[PDB]
Amino acid sequence: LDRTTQQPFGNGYLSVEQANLILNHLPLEITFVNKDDIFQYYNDSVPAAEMVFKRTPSQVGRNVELCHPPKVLDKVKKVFELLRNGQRDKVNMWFQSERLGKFVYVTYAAVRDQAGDFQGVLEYVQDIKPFFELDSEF
Amino acid sequence: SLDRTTQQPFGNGYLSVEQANLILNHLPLEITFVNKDDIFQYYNDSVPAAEMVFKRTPSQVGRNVELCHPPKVLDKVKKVFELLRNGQRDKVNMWFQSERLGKFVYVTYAAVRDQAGDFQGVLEYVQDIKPFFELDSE
Repeated sequence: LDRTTQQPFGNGYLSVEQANLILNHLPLEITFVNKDDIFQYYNDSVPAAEMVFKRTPSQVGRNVELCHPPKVLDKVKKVFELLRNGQRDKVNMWFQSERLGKFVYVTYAAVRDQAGDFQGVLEYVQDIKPFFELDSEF
Repeated sequence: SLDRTTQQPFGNGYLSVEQANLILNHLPLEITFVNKDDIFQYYNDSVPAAEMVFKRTPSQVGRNVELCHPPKVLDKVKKVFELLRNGQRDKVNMWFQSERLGKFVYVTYAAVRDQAGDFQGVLEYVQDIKPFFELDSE
């Protein structure tokens, strides 16, 4: 079976089954938009009810501009352009989500191959609030 | 069969193996995976070998975890693996200052389970959280 067969990944091996589990057990909302600006993928780690940014099956396969409110589309294009052109490797944003009780840290990162060429945009969203609560008497 | 560059389901959409591998390498985490047979299978390629918080080498891949740590580190690693496998906790976290690396390191060991709740191995991911301490002000 193709999904259970061990394949080279990073510095060792994983099957597709294991690589998928790994992506689904990281504490991040992960999305990937390919070099044609097509929204291809998001992981399955954070429960839907706790997602900062709504992603739905319907968005998969569509151009990225459908993942973001229209009023904000100019800012989305500027980010994708800067990553694509090599002006930036990452663009970051942070804000408090009152509804979720999360301190949101957003990264858009250019995905580049070893030759340094553009292969798409990886977005990952993390709750960093716990990192401000490490020192606890409880 | 399926080659490494053809799209296949991952998460809530699609990735090729090449793309899933690129994503794992672009995340801001040093990742290692040990399977349910205690074999250290995999670590990502996310920082140069000489700059890793927890050095791993290709020589260690395919080896039982008991060969991948000195005796004193290993006893603690074993107790962590037991807690995770028995479903007592889903995660174990540790953190410490690394003046060597200019990093404040946050370590997570996580149980990797499928949707049935069955044990698939242990996922370790290491992050530098020092950069987040600046965002206290905002």
